[PDB]
Formats: sequence, C-alpha cells, structure tokens
Amino acid sequence: ACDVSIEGNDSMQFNTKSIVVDKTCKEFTINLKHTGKLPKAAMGHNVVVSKKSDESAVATDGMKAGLNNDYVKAGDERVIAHTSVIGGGETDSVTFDVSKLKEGEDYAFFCSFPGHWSIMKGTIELGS
Amino acid sequence: ACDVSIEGNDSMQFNTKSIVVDKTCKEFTINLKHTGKLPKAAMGHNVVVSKKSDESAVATDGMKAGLNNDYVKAGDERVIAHTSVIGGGETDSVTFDVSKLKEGEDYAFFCSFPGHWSIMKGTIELGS
Amino acid sequence: DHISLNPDLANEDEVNSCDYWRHCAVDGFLCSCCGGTTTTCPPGSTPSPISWIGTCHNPHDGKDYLISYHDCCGKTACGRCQCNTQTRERPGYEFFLHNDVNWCMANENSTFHCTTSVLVGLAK
Amino acid sequence: ADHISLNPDLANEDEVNSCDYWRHCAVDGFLCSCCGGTTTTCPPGSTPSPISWIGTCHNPHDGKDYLISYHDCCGKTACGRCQCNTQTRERPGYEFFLHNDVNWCMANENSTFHCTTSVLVGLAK
Amino acid sequence: PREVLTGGHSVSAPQENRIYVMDSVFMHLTESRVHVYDYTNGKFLGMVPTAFNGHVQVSNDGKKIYTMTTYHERITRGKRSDVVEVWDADKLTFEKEISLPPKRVQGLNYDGLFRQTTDGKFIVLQNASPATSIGIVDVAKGDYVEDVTAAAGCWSVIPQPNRPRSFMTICGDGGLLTINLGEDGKVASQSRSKQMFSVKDDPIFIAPALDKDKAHFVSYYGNVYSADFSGDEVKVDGPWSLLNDEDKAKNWVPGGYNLVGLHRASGRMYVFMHPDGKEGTHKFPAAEIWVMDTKTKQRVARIPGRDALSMTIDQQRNLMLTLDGGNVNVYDISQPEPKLLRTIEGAAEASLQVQFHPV
Amino acid sequence: PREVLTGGHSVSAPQENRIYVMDSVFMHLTESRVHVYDYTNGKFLGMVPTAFNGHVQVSNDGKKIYTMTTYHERITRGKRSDVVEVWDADKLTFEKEISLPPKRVQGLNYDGLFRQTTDGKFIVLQNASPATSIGIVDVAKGDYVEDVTAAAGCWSVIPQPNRPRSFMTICGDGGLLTINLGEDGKVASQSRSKQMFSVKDDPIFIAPALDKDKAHFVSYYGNVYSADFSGDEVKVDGPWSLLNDEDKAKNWVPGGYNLVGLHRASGRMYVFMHPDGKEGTHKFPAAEIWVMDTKTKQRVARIPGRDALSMTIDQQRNLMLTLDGGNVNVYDISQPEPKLLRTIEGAAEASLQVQFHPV
Ligand SMILES: [Cu+2]
Ligand SMILES: [Cu+2]
Repeated sequence: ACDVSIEGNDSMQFNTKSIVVDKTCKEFTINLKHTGKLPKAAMGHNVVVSKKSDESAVATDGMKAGLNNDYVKAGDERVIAHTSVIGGGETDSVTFDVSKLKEGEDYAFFCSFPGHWSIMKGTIELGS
Repeated sequence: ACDVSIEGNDSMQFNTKSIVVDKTCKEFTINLKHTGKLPKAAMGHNVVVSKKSDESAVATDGMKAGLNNDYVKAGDERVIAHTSVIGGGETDSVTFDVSKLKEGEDYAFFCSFPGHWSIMKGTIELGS
Repeated sequence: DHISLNPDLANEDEVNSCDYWRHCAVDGFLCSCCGGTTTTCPPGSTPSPISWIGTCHNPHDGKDYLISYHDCCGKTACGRCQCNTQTRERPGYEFFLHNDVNWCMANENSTFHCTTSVLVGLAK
Repeated sequence: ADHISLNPDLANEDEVNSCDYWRHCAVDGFLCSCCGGTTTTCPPGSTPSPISWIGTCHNPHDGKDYLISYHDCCGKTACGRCQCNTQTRERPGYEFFLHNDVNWCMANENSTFHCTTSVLVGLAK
Repeated sequence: PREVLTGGHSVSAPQENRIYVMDSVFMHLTESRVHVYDYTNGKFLGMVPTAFNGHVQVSNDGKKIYTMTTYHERITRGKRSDVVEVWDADKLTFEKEISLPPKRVQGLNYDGLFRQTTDGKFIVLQNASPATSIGIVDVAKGDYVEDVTAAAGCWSVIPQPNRPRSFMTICGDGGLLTINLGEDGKVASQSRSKQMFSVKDDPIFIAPALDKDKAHFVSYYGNVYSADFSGDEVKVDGPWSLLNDEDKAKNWVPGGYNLVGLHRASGRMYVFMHPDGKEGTHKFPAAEIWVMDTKTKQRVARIPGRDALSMTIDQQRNLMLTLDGGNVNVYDISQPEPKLLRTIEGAAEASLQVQFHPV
Repeated sequence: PREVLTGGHSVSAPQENRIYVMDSVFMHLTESRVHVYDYTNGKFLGMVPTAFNGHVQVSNDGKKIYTMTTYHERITRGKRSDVVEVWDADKLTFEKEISLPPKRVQGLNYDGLFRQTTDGKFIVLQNASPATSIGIVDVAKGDYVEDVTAAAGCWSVIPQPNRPRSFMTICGDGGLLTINLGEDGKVASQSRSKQMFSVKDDPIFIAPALDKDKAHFVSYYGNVYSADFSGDEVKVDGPWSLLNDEDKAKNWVPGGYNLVGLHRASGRMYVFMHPDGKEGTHKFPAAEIWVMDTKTKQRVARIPGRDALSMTIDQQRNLMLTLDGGNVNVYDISQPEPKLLRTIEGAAEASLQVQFHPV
C-alpha cells in the first residue's frame, strides 16, 4: 500500500536499501524506527529523499544546518521530503505526495546525520 | 635519672640503639611512643628487655604467643621486662627494678612484634 | 561465493598475517590471534556497534571489497598480531574511514581488546 | 672518616645506575636514580613507603658489610627504567622484612609500585 | 639511621630544559603515561600516569600540566569517568580533576585533539560519541562549560595565536569552521570558510604548520594549502606542490602523524617525506625531513628522517624535536639546514607526540 | 551484510586442554592478566584481565576461574579495593566480586599465596599489612568470612589434600602451623609442629612438593625436609641431600620460584637446579631439572632446564609444565626421564606461574 517502516540501529544501518512506491499511491508515508539505544545526540538517524546525485550536496549542507534543523538546510529545494532526527527507541514519520518524483530520474533516500549517508543510503523507486 | 622515652615509627625503627641506666637508680621506667600512624595490627611496637643472645629465642616464642600476649610468651623467664604492644599515636610504659640486670652479662632491648627484632634491636646497659 | 571470500577456509598463517588482503586498514590486534576469529570476538570480549571502513583489494579475484573493522571490547590489549595498515584510510574529517580512533568508544566499556575484519560486500 | 663510597651522589651515574652497584645487592625493581629521583630520594610526585625489605650488602671499596633499607617510591605506575633483580642475602616470606618478592608499597595510601631506592642504614653488626 | 628516604621534591632540571613524551604504551594502553625529559642531556626527570589512552599538554604559562584520560570503577567494567586533570609541573603531583561527558576522543595523540585557547583560559578538546563535537573547559573554574555541537562532521582543534579565545577545525566539506568563544567559554560567534581542499581527491593531514595569523597543511599527494585568519573571515588558498618533476618521479609524498612544523621567525616549514609513496603509506616513517620556505615556496633543505613520525618546534630556542615512536631527536633549526644535536633513546615504548615546556 | 561480528562464544578447546599463564606484565603491573592456552597445540584461547598484580586459580570443580587483584578509583590515587572475582571458565566472563580487606598480598605469583581448601568450599589467601594473616572466603556465600591472625609471622598456604578444609603454613620459627576450619570457614582448631628446619642455617623454598598426606621442601643448599600430615599432628623430618659428593663439588643447588613438583603416583619429585650456586642465586634460571625418587631418596634423572623458573604437575595426565618467564614447556613425565613434547613461545611477558585446568 502507501506504507513503509524503515529501521535504523546503533550500527549505522538501514534495514532496507530500496523502497518501492506503488503508482496507485497518492501521497506516501514513510515511518522510521530507531531500534538502537544510543541517544540522538550520538547516533541519531533521519530519512531524506532527494535526487540520487544531489544527495552528497544535501548532506553537506544539512551538516551545516545543525541538529536543530534535523541536519537538513531549512527549506532546501533539493529535498522531496525528510523526517525529523530520532534517537534510540524513538520513531518518526514523513508523508509526501508521490506526485513529486520525476520521470526518468533516480531517487535515493538517506540519513543526513553527520557522516551517515555513506552507508545509510538507499534507492526509492516508483511502480515499475 | 630513672627515665627514658623511646620512639617507634612506621618505618620500623627505634630512635635509640642504646639506653643507659644509672646505678643510682632503684627501679627503672621505660616509656614507649609510637610516632607512626599505622594501626598496631600492622606495625605495632613493644620493647622487651632480655639477655643479648637470648633475644632471638624470645622473639620466636613471642611470635607464637600472639598479639593477645603482646608477642611475648606468657611468663617467659628470659624476659627482664616488656611493655604492651602499641599502635600509631599510642604510648605505653614499663617499670622494672634494675636490681635484675646481671653482672658481666650483656642486655639488649627489642621489639618482639613479628619480624621487627632484626632492626628494632638495641643494647641497654648499666652505670659504666 | 568464491573460496577467497571466507577466512575459515584459508590457512591461519594466512589470516593471522598483517598481509592478509582483508586486513588492509587494520590498526590494532587481529582477533583471530586472540581466541576469536576474523568475524568473532574472543570469549568475554564485546563487539562494538560501530567501526571504521576500509576498501580492500582481493588479489585472488581481482575485485575490491568493503571491510568493516569492528573492535572487540571489554578487555585489555590482546597484544598479539599487531597490525598497522592504512590502505584507503582517511583523517578524522571522514570519521568512519579513520583508524586512529578507538572504535570501542561507544561500548559499555571502552577498553580496546582486538580488531576484527568483517566483509560487508563488493565496493561499488 | 666516612668514605666516598658511602654516598651515591658523588659516584659516577654509570656506577649507581648499574644493577652491579654495591648497595643494590637485594633490589627487585627499578632504580629510582634512573627515574628522576636518586638512591635516597623519590622521583617528583612519587611517595616514599614507610616500610621496606632489608639487605646486607658488601662494600667492595672498604671491605665492610652494610645494612641497606630498600624503600619503594609509590603512587605512580612502573618506571620501567634500570630493572634490577639481585638477591644477595634475600630470604623467603617467613623472614618477611628480608624478602623482596612482595611489593613494599603495600601499606601506602596508594600501592602501585613506581621504583626502588637503596637507603644506607649503617654497618652490619 | 644514616640516610633517610625523602619525597616532595621538584623536577631537578629547569623548565627551559624539559620536554614531554606522551607514551601511549599501546601494548598495555591502560597504563599510558607522560615521560618528562631534559632535552639538553637526555636525562629522565619524572612522569605522570595517564591511565587509558591519555592526552597531555602544558599550560601556556608553563606552571601546570593538563591531562585527559578515561577511568572505570574496575577498568574493564563499571562506571566510566572521562576527565581532565591538572598536575603541578614542578612537583609532578595531582591537583585537580574536572568531570567531562563520557565522550572525550579516544585515539592517537595528534596535537589538535587536546589544545587550549591562546589566553590559556580554556581547554579545547575533541569529542566523539561517535558524533563529533568540541568541548570547552574553564581551567580556573575547573568546569566543562560548553559543548560545541556545531562542530559535528568536523575534526581537530587549531588555535588562532592572534586571538584570545578562537580556534578552527577541519570539516568534511573540505572547509574550515571558526569558533569564537565569549569570556565565559560559550560560543559567541562562528563562521565557515570556502572549500579549501578536495576531501576525496586531495585530503590534507590534520597536523597544521601554524603561524601567528595563518596555518598551512600538506596533503596525501604533496600539496600545500593555507588558511589565513588575520582578517575577519578565513581566507583559504592552495594548493602548491612541495615537489619538483624529479621528486614526482620518485613518488615522494608526506608521511607521519604530527608530521609538520613551522618556524615562525623564518617561515620555514618542516615535513616528513618518503619515496615510492602510494595508497596506504601516508603514515610511513620519514625517509627524510624536507624544509620548505613558505615565502618563496621552495625546498631549502633535505636531511635523513631517521624514521620519525612526529615532530614539534620551539620558536624561542629555534629547536625541532622528531619522534620515531620510541626515540627523540633534538635538532637546531636556527639555520636553513637542520642540525642534529643529540638523540634520546628509549624515551618511550609507543609515543607519537612530544612537546617542549613553554618558555 | 554478508558477515556479522558475534560475541558470547565459549573457549574453543575442551577444558582438558587448557592451561593458565599468569602474566604479571611487571613493566606495566597495572595491566597484568591471565593468558589461556591449549597445551596440545600452543593455541591462544582467551584471557582474563586482572589489573594490578593479580593472582589466579581454577576452582577444583573446573567450572570457575578465581582471581584476586587490587583496584583504585583512579588507579594511582583514590579509594583502594582489594577483591576476589569469580569468572566463568568457558565464557571467560566476569560473574561476581567479593570484597576483601585492603591487605591482600601484593607480590610475585607463588601458588601458596592464593589457594583453596580441598573441598573447594573456601578460598584461602595470604595477607600482608605488612603484618601477615590468612583470610578465608566462602565462595558460595561470596564473602570474606574469617581473618586468621594466628598466622602472624607465617607465610604461604599449603592445602592438605587428605582433609576437606585444612591447610598449613611455614612460620618464622622454622615450624609449620596447621589450621582446621569449621563448616562456616572460621578456625575450628590449630596445631604447631616441631621445628622442621633451621631458618638461618638452612632456609627452604616455600614451594611444596605436595602429596596426598605429606609435603616435601627443598632448601637453599639442596636439603630436603618433609611434613607428614596423615596423622592428627604433623610429623616433620629431614633433611637429606639431593646431592652426591660430585654434585657438591660443582656447587649444585635448587633455584627458581615455583621450583618443585611431585608426581604422586610415582613419588618422583622434580627440582630446578643450577651449578656454581652461592649466596644470591636461589632464584636463578634452571640449568637442569632433577628428578628424585622420594621413596629411595635417589636421583633417577637429569635434563636441560631450558632456563625455567616455575613448573606445575598434572597427576591425571602425567604432565609437567615449566615456565621461564615468557615461554611454556610441555613435558610427559609418565616415565622416570621427562620427555619434551612442545614449547609454547610468547605465552607471556613476565609470568612465574602456570596452571593446568583441573580434570
Ligand atoms: Cu543516521
Ligand atoms: Cu616493632
């Protein structure tokens, strides 16, 4: 359906390196759970959807934003959507209308928390 | 006069390796001060007067007596006198009538507390 | 799988040498020489959740692989099979590729015991 | 008339820092004279032990035997310099104060062993 | 009672002669320490125990020794206690302990991980939980007064000698972040520079060749970048190569840990170099020491490296100390070409950092 | 996620193959430890950290490892904590800590300083404040239940294999003190033997050559004393010489720390010996290992000592392990003449005690 629950552990990993969104889906909700137990201040995670080769740039700019801005430059136009930053035991969710993903282009989801995007990076695609 | 104050420290030493008793003296009083600060259970000191080559034997027998017997076999006939065992900060005194020290023979004072007599040994003599 | 991709299959003089292909970014003691193995903590030591990452070249299949260097913690220095290899190692500003920091830092107990060489997958 | 040999500070460093120095005949540890202290002084920040093990050493320079008190300097980790292990006249635990296989820093506020000193008590008689 | 053992003594040698070797004792990291030597005669002066992977530095006023380490109620189990301890420099005795959040950096001894502001008022240290941040300690108040989380994704501290309480840090974007503290130790303002170097294509060693108003850095491939902070904002420039075509052919590259140094009075920069460089040799022992004139950008001298890995410069006496892990080399750098004065063997078991006592 | 790091594993080798090397690491005594090896292939199996000068032993049932060590809130300062810790033998994990009065013996690892009663119910340890005393710990209750102060002036513990909770100790009068505990660990009765040896003229090494109902001792000059405890009171006898006129000429004497051993099934005693003995060599490395038949009082064999200083015997498998401080030698002593099976190099940095896991 229009649901997805992605996990994040103290080992800096996502329990999914690819999420598919059905074309039937109007808007899409993506829930994030931090299964680890380290405080957000040390191993917090978030999910940021953006153009695949426009990811590096957002994480770098997000790093400068600070934890107060969930490590995402306020109003960055390159972000399709992004959850808040959660810590161990916490959970969050983001809902974005699928009508945003462009044709032909590739989209990857990742964590912008300083240094995590290198491994906590995945690819989110549409229908088929 | 008929007085003497001998010290004992945590370093296992006597502040005197020889005490003289005036012939004029009837009975003799010997006071002991433990200037260290270690409990008697760990570095207690005492003074035991005995024949010089009859010292080793008394300390060995005293060791078997136990702290309850101030490390001196109860009623050991080889002891001219002996103070109680004191700890850091404590003090004691022993009074013995000089009429006990034999002619020609040598007398040494020492601590019978397990292992101390090797260094805490001295010689107590009469008049001149 | 490929016979080179699994240590349990190679002679130990092979895996206990600092020259073993997957130990290219190790700065510590090989756990396989401390009562553990390339992927298992010695008895009584605790695996670290974090680690530093290395990109090593497998000379047996000519491919490059990602190696996760997790530490075993909770015990004093193993002192056996000390290795100091820096292939593709980078400074602190690239923290998770840096091996001059104790990766036992977030554990219940941070004293470093030994280093492991976990195979993540192909580098792409 | 004491005798030059009875004072380390006047003896060449190479001599007093050697495990062969006459007064180190019963040392089991590290010479404090190589750790920032001297034969009779604890290195800065280390604490002298009130107790010690006793050795009877032969002074080859005057042919006499002397009693040496081996006090430890405590409160700091192993100095690791000038390790010596000499056992002249050393005896087992049943003769505790002549035994050097036990840390003489044991009664200190802090018992970790730093280095060993060689204090001159006097002539052995 | 001929002689008596005494304590409470001070370091025999005068401060102007002391150097500090941080012996990590990696084989038994729980017993790392600081060895104090007299660089004029190589005599051992004393030491300060620093438990598990301790870090050290001498107060700018030269009257106190600062250490940072970690303790555990039972070493390998029990409550963790990260701290900064203040030791008296002459008596080498413990004086004060300052509680730190359980995340002080645990790793090799790069200078940049444990520094202090120019005014000697605050201790600036590096944290990693592993999220990175820079902590501030008010020496006088003996407290941890600020947690600079804005430094996340950045690494190491580089004090600004031209300001009372400002410092910079290298970030993952290839730029420098400047932090200016207020009189209470809390961040007053901050500013980021433009990208100074390419992280992926030309990474710099974190060790800086510090001057009064600027800092130089060398890269894995022999390039030199600089960050000028004489103005309000930091002006970054670079790179320029330490190599001539001949050098490039031999594949010479910098190598080591605390591998660079700057003699401010002359503008001469010192660098540990080695031939046949390639991926994975950025920490190799020095084959030679190159002396560059930062003004004219030319090599003025090259000498044996004696396998050194770390060094340090003393501006006042024009001296340079190199350390190969266990031995210290004393050099006179008053002239373009270094001059080896003496070598102190067995200064440590495993040390990658040596420091002169301030004068 | 091809592979994953796992923990919680048990020792790979079976108990019957394990030996324990107590590495004091005297150069960094604050990080001593116990190395666990497989004596059949010399493979390293694991270890147990034991802080400053730790002592170790395996429970008689072979299911637990007992350690004794000292901690300080800050290692070199702060509150002192003397303890006995119980470690699981197969998982090598910490299980329990037992508070001990701050006076547990701190010194080299002679077996006699950290033992247990034959019934494995109590841990018997040596204290020194420096006044000596023997402490009792009830393993089950996990408590320090008795302080045997009657042992003042005595040293080391020598368990009586023919009794559930009795042990002896060598005293400064040249005699042996026997302590019999009650079911609660508190002293029930005691008895002193007659003088067994002359302290000043013929001191014995404290290491005993233990049998089921008697113990043998060797002196600094090669004499052999014995203490028979098959009866109510201990019957002391001796000495007899290990030397023949030829040996006396070469000046052969025993040397080492845990230098003696007894193969109960044969009555053969093993001793570390060296030629040219004289004052101060009682701890010299072994030039040879002499095998004596305690029954006939004759030397049945002599082999290279390989510089060993300590040894230990395993009655069940008829094995002998010698240790020279850093290497372990495995011997087969089923026959009169020992047979060197293998040598384990680098088992430790500074160890004077090795022990087989009980079977
Ligand atoms: Cu994350
Ligand atoms: Cu006394």
